[PDB]
Amino acid sequence: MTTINTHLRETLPKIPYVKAIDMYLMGCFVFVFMALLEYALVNYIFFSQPAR
Amino acid sequence: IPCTLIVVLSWVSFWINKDAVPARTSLGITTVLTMTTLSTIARKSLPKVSYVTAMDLFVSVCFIFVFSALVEYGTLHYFVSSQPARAAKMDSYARIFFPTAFCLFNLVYWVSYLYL
Ligand SMILES: CN1C(=O)CN=C(c2ccccc2)c2cc(Cl)ccc21
Ligand SMILES: CN1C(=O)CN=C(c2ccccc2)c2cc(Cl)ccc21
Repeated sequence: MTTINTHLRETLPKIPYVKAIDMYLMGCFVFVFMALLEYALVNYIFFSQPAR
Repeated sequence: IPCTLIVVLSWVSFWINKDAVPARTSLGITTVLTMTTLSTIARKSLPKVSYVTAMDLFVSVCFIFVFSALVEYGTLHYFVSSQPARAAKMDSYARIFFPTAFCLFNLVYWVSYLYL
């Protein structure tokens, strides 16, 4: 996702506001980031109780 | 040549043992990385046309193939834990179904785009 964003971010002008495609890339990044964080949370609670 | 080579790279994951989970996952996802980078660096030759060309379709199908290989291993790792009777002969089926599907795609693609 970082490589994809970089390619599009390094091909457009330096505008201060957030675009629609930037919002879509940030949403996708937040989804993959949250998947990694849920993996961290399921790796934390696994030893205390594997049911949760 | 390089996208087809990366597809065969994703193919080599089937002959690896089904127990080494980080090996097959890392292979598949790094192959996905290589496909994305090659696709992006390859689209900078042609202009910003909005239709699909005969070059976009090829790299798109190669990405799909890599995506299907990784998702197939994912379903394999889920099914070895759920029920082993279905997941034993799935990889042996994939080992023959992926190259034949890609070869049939290549034949139909090349004839359909060299007839036009
Ligand atoms: C602008 N932006 C953010 O603020 C969230 N973190 C970044 C990031 C994090 C590490 C390296 C590069 C970029 C990111 C990643 C994407 Cl794929 C899309 C939007 C985005
Ligand atoms: C940015 N990008 C990728 O990450 C790899 N797969 C994509 C794609 C993959 C499946 C369907 C549609 C598009 C693609 C296709 C081209 Cl023609 C150029 C760059 C590119």
